[PDB]
Amino acid sequence: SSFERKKLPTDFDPSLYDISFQQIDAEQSVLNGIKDENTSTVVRFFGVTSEGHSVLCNVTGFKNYLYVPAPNSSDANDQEQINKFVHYLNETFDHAIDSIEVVSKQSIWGYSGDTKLPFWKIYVTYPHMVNKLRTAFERGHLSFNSWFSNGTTTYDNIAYTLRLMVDCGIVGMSWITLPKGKYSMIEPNNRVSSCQLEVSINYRNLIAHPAEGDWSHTAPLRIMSFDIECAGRIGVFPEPEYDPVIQIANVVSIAGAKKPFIRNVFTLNTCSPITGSMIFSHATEEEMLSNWRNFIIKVDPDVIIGYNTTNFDIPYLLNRAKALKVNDFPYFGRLKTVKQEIKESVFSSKAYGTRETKNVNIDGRLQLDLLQFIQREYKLRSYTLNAVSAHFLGEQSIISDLQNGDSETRRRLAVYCLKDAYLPLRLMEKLMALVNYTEMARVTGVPFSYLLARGQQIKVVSQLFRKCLEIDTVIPNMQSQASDDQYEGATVIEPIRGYYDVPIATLDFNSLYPSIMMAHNLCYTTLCNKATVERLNLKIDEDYVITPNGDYFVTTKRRRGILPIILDELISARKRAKKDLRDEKDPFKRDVLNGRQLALKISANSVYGFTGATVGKLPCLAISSSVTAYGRTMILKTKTAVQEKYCIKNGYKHDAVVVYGDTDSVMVKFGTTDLKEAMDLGTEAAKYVSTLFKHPINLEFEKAYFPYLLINKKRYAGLFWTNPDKFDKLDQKGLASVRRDSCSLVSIVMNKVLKKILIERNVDGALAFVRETINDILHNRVDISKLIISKTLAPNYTNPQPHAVLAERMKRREGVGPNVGDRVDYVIIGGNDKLYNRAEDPLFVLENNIQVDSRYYLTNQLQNPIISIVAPIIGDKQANGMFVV
DNA sequence: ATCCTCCCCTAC
DNA sequence: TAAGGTAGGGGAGGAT
Ligand SMILES: Nc1ccn([C@H]2C[C@H](O)[C@@H](COP(=O)(O)OP(=O)(O)OP(=O)(O)O)O2)c(=O)n1
Ligand SMILES: [Ca+2]
Ligand SMILES: [Ca+2]
Ligand SMILES: [Ca+2]
Ligand SMILES: [Ca+2]
Ligand SMILES: [Ca+2]
Repeated sequence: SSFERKKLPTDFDPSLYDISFQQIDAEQSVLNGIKDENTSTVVRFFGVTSEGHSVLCNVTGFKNYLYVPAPNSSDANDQEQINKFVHYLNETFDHAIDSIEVVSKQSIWGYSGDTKLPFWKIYVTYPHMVNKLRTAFERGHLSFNSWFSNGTTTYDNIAYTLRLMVDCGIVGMSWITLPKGKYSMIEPNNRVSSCQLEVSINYRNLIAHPAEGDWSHTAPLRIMSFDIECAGRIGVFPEPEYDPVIQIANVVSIAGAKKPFIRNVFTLNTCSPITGSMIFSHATEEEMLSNWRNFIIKVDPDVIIGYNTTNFDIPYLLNRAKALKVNDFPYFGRLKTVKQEIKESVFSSKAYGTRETKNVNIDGRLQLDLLQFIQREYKLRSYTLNAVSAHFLGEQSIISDLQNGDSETRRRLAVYCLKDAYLPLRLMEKLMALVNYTEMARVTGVPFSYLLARGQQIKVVSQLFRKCLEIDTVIPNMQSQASDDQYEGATVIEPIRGYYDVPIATLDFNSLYPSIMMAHNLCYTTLCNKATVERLNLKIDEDYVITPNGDYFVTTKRRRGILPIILDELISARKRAKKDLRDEKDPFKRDVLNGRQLALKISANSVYGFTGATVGKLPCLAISSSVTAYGRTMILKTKTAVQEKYCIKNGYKHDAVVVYGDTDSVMVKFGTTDLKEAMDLGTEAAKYVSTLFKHPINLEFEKAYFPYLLINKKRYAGLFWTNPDKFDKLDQKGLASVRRDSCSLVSIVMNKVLKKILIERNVDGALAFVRETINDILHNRVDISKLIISKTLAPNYTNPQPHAVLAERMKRREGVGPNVGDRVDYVIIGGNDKLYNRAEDPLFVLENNIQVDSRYYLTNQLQNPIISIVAPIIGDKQANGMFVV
C-alpha cells in the first residue's frame, strides 16, 4: 500500500501546541538562515510524537567548546588580554572562535583534594574547529603571551552531537518536549525534510525528559522490513553492474503491533495477486526503483529492517541504481536532498572480530539489520535466515527461472520474497530487539544507532561524561597507545582432573569485577599516591587503602568515586532484567530475557575493561590491575576458607576439597554422595564466605554437577542441577563439542558419547558408537557436511593457515572469495602437500570428485577429543587402543 | 624432549 | 571516544 501518517491538527500553530516526541536519532548540520548565539550549526533530532507525527527539530544556539587549564601567568585574569588572545585565535582558525569563559573544574585524573581550578572554556562558531584548536594546543605553537607555548593538555574530547546530548541530559531514544511559544516552524521554502513537523528551538528552551515514569513510554514507531530478489547468472553471486533487482517486498508495522498495516511486493513485469498483500508491477527495473524510493518517502518509516540489509540489500540497490543511472534514486532519507552514500570503513574488536563495514546514512531513520543484531546477541552454529527462523520461530537457484516464466511463477517468487520480508519483523518482535536496544540506549545514554555500529567503549564514554558534568569534572584527552603487554589477570585453579561420581558444588561471585570496584571505591577520581596521602596527612584504611596491586585509592570518606555509581546503575538495570527472567514461564521468552541480562552484564564488565584498554583513550591500569589483583586474592581466600571450615576436625563428615575454579568460582567436593546435602552445604558455604568480604561482594551457590567430568582448565562437562530432583542440562564448557570451529562429525559424536556416559551410564554403548564411527570414517560413509570445518579469516597472517590459503585460492579461481572477517568453510583433502595447502572448498571437492583425507579426520580431528573424555573412565591404555586403527 | 609462538575460539 | 579486559586448551609448527 503506502498509507501516510495521520494528518496534523488543522489549527496547528507553534503558539498553540507543545510538541513532545521520542527522538530516535540526531546529527550535526548547518541551518540556512539567521544564526543563534553566533552559530549556524545545529543538532537535528528526528522522531515521533505519541500520535504518530514525524518531527525534525533543529536544536540551535549550541556552540561546541573545549577546555584547557587557565595559564599559570599573572596576566591570565586580565580580561583585555583574554580578549586579545581570542583575536589571536580568530586570526588562526578561520574566525571561528566565539569567546572564552572562565570556569572552575577538576580533572577526572586522581584525588588531589576537593579544590577546583580555573579552566578556560573556549567556544567555537562551528564544531569541527574544536579539533584543529585541540591539535594546536597539543602540538601547535600558540605562543600568545607565552601562555601555551608550549604546549598543553586539553579536556573533554567528544563529538559535537554527543556533547549536546550530554549537556542537555538527552539519552538515546528519549522524549523531548518543545513548549508552545518556544519553537518556530521552518518556512515552507526553507524546508529540508519530509517530516510532518519541521521546527527550530534554542537548546535552552527544550525539555529533555529522563526516561522514567510517564516519560519511559515509547512512540508508535513505523517499522519497515524489506528484502530484495535479484536475477543473477549461474555461478555468480549477483553483481549490481550486471544483475537486475527483480522484486522488492515490504512490510510495515507499528512497533509492538500484532500485525503489519502494509504488505506488498514491487515486481519487475507481471505478478498474479497474493491474498492479503498489494502487488506493484513495473515494465522496467528503473521505474520499480524510483517508485520504491517514493514509497519510502511517503510511508516515512522510523526504522528500516531486514536480514543482511546492511551488507547486501541496501548497498546492492544503491549500486544498482547507480549502474542504471537512476540518479535521483539515492534520496530516501528524511532529508530531501541529502544523498545516501556507502561509507567504507573497518570495525575491529576482540569481541566482534575485524571486518570492513559498508554503513549508509539514511538520515533520520534507524536501521536494524536482524542479522547484525542476532550475531551480536547470540552464539549460534549458523546465522542464515532459514537457520535462525527455524531456531527462534520454529520454521522448517531457481530465482531467475521463476522470473522468466509468467505471472504465476513470479507470484511464487513474490510469496518467497514477502515471507523473507516478514521474518525479520517477526524476529525483531519476538527477540525484543528494538525494546532491549531502546533500554540500552537509555541506560548508557548513547544514540540507538551506536549500538550496532559501535562498541562498548563509547557507551562507557557517554556515562562517564554525564557523571563528570554533574561534579564539574573534565576528562583529559590522551592519544591511544597500544601496549605490547597485557597486565596480569585471573587465577584459574589447577584442576584435580577426572570423572567425579559424587556431587560437586559450584560457587561463584555475583558480578565479581564490578563488586570489587564498588567495594573498594575504585575510580579515576579516587586514585591517589604516597606523596598526596602525606601532604594531606591521610590515615591508612580510614582515608585510603592500598590495593594488592600496590596502588593507593581514597575511601568513600574522602570521595565517592564515579565508576562505582555507573556500575551501580548498570547492575540495578541487570537486576530488573533478572527479576523479569525469574518471573517468566515460556522457555523462549526466558531465553530472550537471558540475553537482555547478559548484555547488561557485559556492559558492566566493559567499564572494568575500558580502564584496561590501552587501545582506547582513558586507560588506568592502576584500576584494572588492582581489580584483577583483588580477584586473585579473593579466590585464594575463598578456597582457603572453604577448606578450613568444612573439615572433619571441625565436626564434618569429610574434608572438603576444592577440585577446580576459574577467576571467581570454586568447585567443591564436600565429600557427601547425596545431591541435596551437597547443595545445602554449597549454599551455607557461600553465605559464610560472603561475610568475609566488604559489601556488595557476594558469593552464591550456583549449581551442582553430578556427575562431573573435569578434563583440563576450561575444559569439562557435567549434569547440571539447580534442584535435587531433576537435572537442568548436560553442561559442556570449552570442549570441541561446543567450539564452532569443530566439524560436526566431532561435535555430534562427542555429544552422544557424553550423553551415553553421564546420563545413560552406558560406557559400552558409548564405545560401540565410537568404534562404529571410526569404521564409517575409514570406509568413507560420512557425509561431507559433517567434515566441514569453519574458521574466521583474519586480516593478516604471520603463519599460513589452511582456510586463509584457501580463501586466496578461491579469489584466484572466481575473482571473489571470503573477505576478512567471514567464516571460511573447508574440508581437508588427501595428498602429499603441507596441511595448510590441503584445505579445499567443499563444493569444489564435490564437483571434481576429490578424495577427502579420511585418516586425517580420524587421527587429527576425532581421536584426541574422544580419548580425553573416555580415558578418565576406561583408562589411557584402552582409550588409545580403541584408535589402533 | 622441552618449551615457545601463532592461531582460533571459548572460559572467565 | 575506531577498537572493553586476561587465561588458556590444543592444533600445528619453531627453537634449543
Ligand atoms: N565478558 C566478560 C566475562 C567475565 N569477565 C570478568 C569480569 C567478571 O566479573 C569476572 C567473572 O566472570 P563471570 O562470567 O562470573 O561474570 P560476573 O561475576 O561479572 O557475572 P555473574 O553475576 O553473572 O556471575 O570475569 C570480563 O571481564 N568480561
Ligand atoms: Ca535476502
Ligand atoms: Ca554467577
Ligand atoms: Ca560470577
Ligand atoms: Ca564465574
Ligand atoms: Ca599455552
